[PDB]
Amino acid sequence: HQCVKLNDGHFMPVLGFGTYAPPEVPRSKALEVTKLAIEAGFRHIDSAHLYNNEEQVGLAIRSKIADGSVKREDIFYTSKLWSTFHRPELVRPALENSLKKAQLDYVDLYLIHSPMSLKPGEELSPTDENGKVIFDIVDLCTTWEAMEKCKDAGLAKSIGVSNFNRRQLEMILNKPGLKYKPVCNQVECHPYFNRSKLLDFCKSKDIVLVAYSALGSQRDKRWVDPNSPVLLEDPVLCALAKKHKRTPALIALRYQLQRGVVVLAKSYNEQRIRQNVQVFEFQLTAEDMKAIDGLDRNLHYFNSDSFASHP
Ligand SMILES: NC(=O)c1ccc[n+]([C@@H]2O[C@H](COP(=O)([O-])OP(=O)(O)OC[C@H]3O[C@@H](n4cnc5c(N)ncnc54)[C@H](OP(=O)(O)O)[C@@H]3O)[C@@H](O)[C@H]2O)c1
Ligand SMILES: Cc1oc(CN(C)C(=O)CCc2nc(C3CC3)no2)cc1C(=O)O
Repeated sequence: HQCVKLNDGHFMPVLGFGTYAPPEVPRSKALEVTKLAIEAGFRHIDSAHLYNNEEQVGLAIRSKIADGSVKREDIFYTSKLWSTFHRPELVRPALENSLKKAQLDYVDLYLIHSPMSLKPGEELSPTDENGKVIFDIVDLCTTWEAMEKCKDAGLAKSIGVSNFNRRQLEMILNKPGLKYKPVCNQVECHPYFNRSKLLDFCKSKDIVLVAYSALGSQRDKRWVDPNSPVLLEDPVLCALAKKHKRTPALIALRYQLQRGVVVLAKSYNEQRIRQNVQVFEFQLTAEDMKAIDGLDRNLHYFNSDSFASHP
């Protein structure tokens, strides 16, 4: 197991547990699998207001504190500001609401979930008469200032962003009077979309890149074309899993660790959850890393359609 030091001095475990499940999955499952993830050795847990599970993820964390398995300081908990709450006066109340649902006094990391802003309101996915998502226009530098106040208040130990491109990161990094840089940029990253350019940019600014859909996404029918390639069926990943006596998923997770990327892995299955912690047990060679680097195909499992159809 291991951690990376963030640019604000805090530490982030390099393997994180992804908690999103689609709305057809009962919320009782998020509670159960987050306990399993902690039992298996995960200490970084990634949630969000969008996921409609912070109450269950927080109950799981509290349960594993109460049974003496971990202390609160051993757990790195992430939440995210949803895009209906970008207007600066909504940022601290959104964080306080997440804290009240999770029954936590602070989050380890609070992220701007997306640079695209949506109409303020109670709906996650506000839509007009024609079924189109209603966007909003917000100066994200003001959103960032409100996030910095949340860190100064102690409600978030660290603050960062998600789904930002280089230009959007530069807008923050170049803001006059910037007090805290983002510690991370959590973005889609896997061998079919390896983000090498953004990764080199983030390294030059001491910003950690955190990979999501590192196992190729849940292929949710709302947004993923069934005809897109299945990452875990890739022949290179399969050959490398055979060389190492591992699985394609483990190859995909270890790839990110060796290139300096913090990696998330969602699983709601006890055996796969426990399997993913084995990413610390083996190593890819430089040749194996070059082969995986050759898989890049600019394939995005997440695009603009992923803002719609959240009930
Ligand atoms: N906008 C954002 O910031 C953003 C976007 C997307 C995701 N995320 C975060 O990143 C997390 C992970 O991304 P993701 O939800 O797209 O899923 P993922 O980590 O790419 O995983 C995809 C699927 O892999 C399967 N899996 C896991 N371990 C496996 C193993 N050892 N062997 C075979 N299959 C395995 C899981 O199925 P089973 O459950 O059946 O095991 C999972 O549904 C999310 O849950 C969320 O926390 C953030
Ligand atoms: C279940 C779920 O859905 C989402 C979708 N969102 C809000 C994103 O920002 C994804 C990336 C994205 N890029 C774009 C540009 C329009 C091309 N549109 O969307 C995140 C999660 C999660 O697990 O966090």
